[PDB]
Amino acid sequence: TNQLQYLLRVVLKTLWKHQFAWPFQQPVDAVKLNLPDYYKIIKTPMDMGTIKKRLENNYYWNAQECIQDFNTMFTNCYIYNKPGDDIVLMAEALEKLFLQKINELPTKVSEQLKCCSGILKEMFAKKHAAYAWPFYKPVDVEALGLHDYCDIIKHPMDMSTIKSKLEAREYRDAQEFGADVRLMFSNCYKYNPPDHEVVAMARKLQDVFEMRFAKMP
Amino acid sequence: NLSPLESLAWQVKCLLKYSTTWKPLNPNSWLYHAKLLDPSTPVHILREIGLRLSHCSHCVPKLEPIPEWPPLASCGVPPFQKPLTSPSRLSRDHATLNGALQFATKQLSRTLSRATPIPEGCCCGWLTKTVKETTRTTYSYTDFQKAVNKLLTASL
Amino acid sequence: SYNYVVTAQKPTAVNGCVTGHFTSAEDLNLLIAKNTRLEIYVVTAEGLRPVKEVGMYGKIAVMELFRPKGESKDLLFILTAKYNACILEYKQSGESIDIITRAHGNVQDRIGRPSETGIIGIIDPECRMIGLRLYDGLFKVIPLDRDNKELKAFNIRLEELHVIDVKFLYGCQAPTICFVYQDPQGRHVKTYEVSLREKEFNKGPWKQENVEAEASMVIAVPEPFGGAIIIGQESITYHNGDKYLAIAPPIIKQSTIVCHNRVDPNGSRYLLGDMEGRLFMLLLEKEEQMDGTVTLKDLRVELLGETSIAECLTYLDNGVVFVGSRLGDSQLVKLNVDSNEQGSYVVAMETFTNLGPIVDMCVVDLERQGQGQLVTCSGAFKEGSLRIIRNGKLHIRTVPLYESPRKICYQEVSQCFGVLSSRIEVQGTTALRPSASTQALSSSVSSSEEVEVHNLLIIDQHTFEVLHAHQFLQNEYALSLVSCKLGKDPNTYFIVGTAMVYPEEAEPKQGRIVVFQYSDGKLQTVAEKEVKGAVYSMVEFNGKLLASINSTVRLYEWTTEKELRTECNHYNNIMALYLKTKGDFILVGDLMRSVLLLAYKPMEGNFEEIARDFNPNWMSAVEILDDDNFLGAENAFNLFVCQKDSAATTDEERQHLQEVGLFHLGEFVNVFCHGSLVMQNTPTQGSVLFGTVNGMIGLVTSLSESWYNLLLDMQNRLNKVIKSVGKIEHSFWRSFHTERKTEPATGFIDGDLIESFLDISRPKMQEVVANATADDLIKVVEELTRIH
Ligand SMILES: COC(=O)C[C@@H]1N=C(c2ccc(-c3ccc(C(=O)NCc4ccc(S(=O)(=O)Nc5ccc(C)c6c(C#N)c[nH]c56)cc4)cc3)cc2)c2c(sc(C)c2C)-n2c(C)nnc21
Ligand SMILES: [Zn+2]
Repeated sequence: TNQLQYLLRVVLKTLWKHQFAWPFQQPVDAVKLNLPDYYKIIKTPMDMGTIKKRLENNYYWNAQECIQDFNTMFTNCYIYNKPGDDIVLMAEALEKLFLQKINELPTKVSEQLKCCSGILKEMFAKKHAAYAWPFYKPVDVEALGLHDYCDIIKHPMDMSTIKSKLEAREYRDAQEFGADVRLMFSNCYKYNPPDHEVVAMARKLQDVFEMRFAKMP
Repeated sequence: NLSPLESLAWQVKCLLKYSTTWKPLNPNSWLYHAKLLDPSTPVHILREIGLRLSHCSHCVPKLEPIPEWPPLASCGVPPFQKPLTSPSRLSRDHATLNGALQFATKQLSRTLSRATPIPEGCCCGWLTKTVKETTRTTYSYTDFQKAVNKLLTASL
Repeated sequence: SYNYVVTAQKPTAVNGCVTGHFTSAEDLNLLIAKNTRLEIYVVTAEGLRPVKEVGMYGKIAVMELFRPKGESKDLLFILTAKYNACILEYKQSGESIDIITRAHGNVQDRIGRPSETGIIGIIDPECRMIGLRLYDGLFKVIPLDRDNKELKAFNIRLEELHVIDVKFLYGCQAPTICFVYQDPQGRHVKTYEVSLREKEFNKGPWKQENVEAEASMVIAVPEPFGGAIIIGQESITYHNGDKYLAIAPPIIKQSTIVCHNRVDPNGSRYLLGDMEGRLFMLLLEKEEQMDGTVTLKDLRVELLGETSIAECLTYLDNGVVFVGSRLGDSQLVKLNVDSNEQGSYVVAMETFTNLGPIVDMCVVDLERQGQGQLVTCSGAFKEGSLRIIRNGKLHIRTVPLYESPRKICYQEVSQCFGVLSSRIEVQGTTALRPSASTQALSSSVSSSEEVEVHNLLIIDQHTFEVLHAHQFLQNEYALSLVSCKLGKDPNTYFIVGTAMVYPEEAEPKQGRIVVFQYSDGKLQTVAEKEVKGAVYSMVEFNGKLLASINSTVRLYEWTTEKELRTECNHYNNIMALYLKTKGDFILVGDLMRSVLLLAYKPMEGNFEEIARDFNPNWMSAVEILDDDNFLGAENAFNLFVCQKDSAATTDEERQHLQEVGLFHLGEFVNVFCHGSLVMQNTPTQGSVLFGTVNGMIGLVTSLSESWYNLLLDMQNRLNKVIKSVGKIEHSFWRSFHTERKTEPATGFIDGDLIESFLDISRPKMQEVVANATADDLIKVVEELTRIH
């Protein structure tokens, strides 16, 4: 109907790009996220991606079914967490923005290297700049205080270094590039504990990178 | 569409959360109750850092702490408790202060008395680089507050 | 740094008085204690003849009289806000008078939280113990025996923490104490026996019982009536065992009651002070039975008239009553036997000069002869006035305004003061009494429960007649005022800052900056600029208008189109209240972040935050002594000098403003202003005059290193000779003291102490100077005293 179209093309598009959108763009992978009691406290997990899929394939029958889905997404975050948590602030900001917008609701190696250059250029876009920014440049061992990072990681890597290497044609074949990117992510995994939010961002960006690189010619 | 200053404050807060040397002011301090620092918008972390209300112990090891609650002489309200003295006597006591401190004390006493307690290396270099790269290589706390001061002056 | 602080006009507010046979068993004495002063009087049919005034090193907050057995005359108990306590005796020997200290000591506990309702002191009628209440949940007792000359105390736990008031009771086999305590269930009276043997409480004579929610005073009736009366906001009750009596006269329901005293030693008649000035009398009507016993049967309250707002009352003789004041004039009144032409039974006899509470002051020279004159707003509510002070001892004119003054500024081009003020009206609003705001030659209004309304007054310098009064918008509060010439415009304007108020808002979200001009004997608007906040102060800055709106410090420029335009801003403060200027620099004082220092850069157009002071203080007024020395005062009754550090190794050490001096003034400072009170055309340099809430007007100057070293040694030598009354060590009196930290005084010479050297006898002077001569030092003292 008209309201479903409005939600799909205005509200959904607006909330899909907001700088606080990325954490809610996928199901809550409790096992990876180390959430023991989460799956006992909420009986109806929900996420923006589920909403987009339902809207795109007309899973709904009534428009309010998607509104209650958004409200449930806010409600689960509110219930599980406590005031003062960053996710709580993100949920509050999203809720107020939705309320602002809802009021308007109407009544062949060369081919592989080319592909890898395209992928790396994609990873630099503003489309993912919300949560891919930690890796844009080499991790400074002095400007962030990580004394041991020099020792625990033996091969620092970052997207700028990979871009420079590609511009210099240092990669004889795409397999080296893939190994370098996977090393870049694995270093972050190995250094930090799983709780640190950086990992969440690394998992997101690596999911995107794999989705793109699996299509290498 | 989050504003640039809000986005920068958000990054500052998130990164600072994991620093074991960061010692933010107690969330129950009176400032958070008298509405002198807005708790909703993330920008207040910069305003704190501007005033040295929140500081890094590695750079500033001996900062005098900010009192949790004002002495009752300047607000007339004891911690999270309705005053014993009747309103009229309070009003007669506030008439002795000057014209400005009188208004400030009246405001504080009208606000705090309805408060409710809320149940509860060094990263400075990179923060200062992010701030300056937003407004425009070894730094310390001083060059962080000095940069946040200019950012606030030219942004708010 | 170095400085020199001296007292010019001794304080004149009254915060405690008592009557009894102090100086002799034959005489009757009225004892008035004012801050760090103790005044003694003798009552006579003519009036009061002062016999002795003695200053003490400590803010006297608890004063009482008692006559222990074996003494031919009373003794005086003094407890200061610094917890120095002593017991005094008035000893006379021919024409010489001395105050001899019987016992002295300190009763400050190591830990605790002082109570909200303030220190309380009370004495047993039989003189077996001295009661005190210095902390929540603890009662501090002091056994009264000749042996306890060092005042060794012992505590006793209190069941309930929130004690409103406590008193002793007359006529009990052992000391008994009654008080009012609050808890979630309400407010209750209660009783105990204070056993001096077990050092513990025991259940008292009668039971706890509920009282009116605002019950806030306790009176202990003497024999035979017994019991105590609980004075409330809307009713009065009398409790004694099974006896119980109450009265709720509508007459007192209009206003609260603040003080009381006993008239007849038999307890039949009491006086109750009122916040509106009324002076009620409370009658106890007795009843007797066949058993020969006496009991109470009814209570009556009647209105006698009007007097100054009272902080304490007392009865002397033949209906002569003394009314002390913290907000007005201290009056002696006669209580006649019949109503005097208006229903008032009250007539004044003599009036005393009281200056505080000063809320502003500016130094001018109306004679235009180079002679100083201070004009000071004073008083509150129906006792507001302006006290014009000029050097002779001082001559103190008066001008009643019958409304609250807030600010003043001198405007020479038309020779008239501009004064803000505020009266009180009761919700449509109605006036309570005539006042300058409606008694002026001409009036106009702005048109662009008790509720305040604020007026701006123009007062002529020659006659102090209220030339004109301007009323500000509804609910709007005027906060700051200044007179200056802006930019190139040859006119002279009044500028007033205002802040709107509403019940829901916690931080004011609207305000105005208004520009007025005075010519042709009339007052009219010229320019107004709306701003998003209150305006705590404004200053003339090299032709530009410098203001602070909430936390921001702002700078305005005066166009040729008669409007204010923004130049540059600032945002690094919690709440900026005070401002001062000298050349380019700006000294912003914040609510809690002490003093911030700026420097305006002409060739760039912005403020450079060159320094700060990080120690947390609660500032009240701030001023500049020179390019690099800053003075500031805080409600803790201290002064501290902030100095931009000269030697620094790092960038960080150039941000700290060091607190190079600390001094415990003993007064709440309220405003600073440059000026002096002697003719000019010497050790000290510069001058600054500051008001106080207790009326004490003081002077601050700078000293050169050599003079500071000399006067420091002179000060140390005096304390080994001057027999301070109460044996309170000088350094403890003048030590910086707050809730957080304590520090010995440094950098400030105690003016009042040095001048006292002029009084000691010649042998004492010789002993003082030993290891030079007195005259070579008497000259030094003389040069110093000439500054006031
Ligand atoms: C402390 O220095 C270190 O560690 C080493 C170093 N540090 C950084 C670094 C550190 C932290 C951050 C950062 C960035 C963003 C955020 C953030 O936005 N935080 C909100 C949040 C909270 C929870 C989740 S969630 O996904 O976990 N939770 C969750 C998800 C979904 C749902 C629905 C729910 C739900 C419900 N209903 C309840 N919870 C949920 C998701 C998001 C937090 C931290 C950024 C960078 C760093 C670099 S390079 C560099 C320049 C820097 C600054 N660097 C690399 C690379 N490697 N190491 C490091
Ligand atoms: Zn640091």
